[PDB]
Amino acid sequence: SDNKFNKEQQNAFYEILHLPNLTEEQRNGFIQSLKDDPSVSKEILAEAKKLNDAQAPK
Repeated sequence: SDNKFNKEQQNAFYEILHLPNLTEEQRNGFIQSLKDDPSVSKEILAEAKKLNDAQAPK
């Protein structure tokens, strides 16, 4: 039963929340996977960034 983040986790979690073209479903798909493997936070960010870029204008 956790109360608090970790220093790389909070960075990725804020950053994935900050993306506007991301869905209330998609967001959880990177965040949940971040709780699972925080060592790859950089690469989970790269997916959320890419999917926001897919759901942007042309």
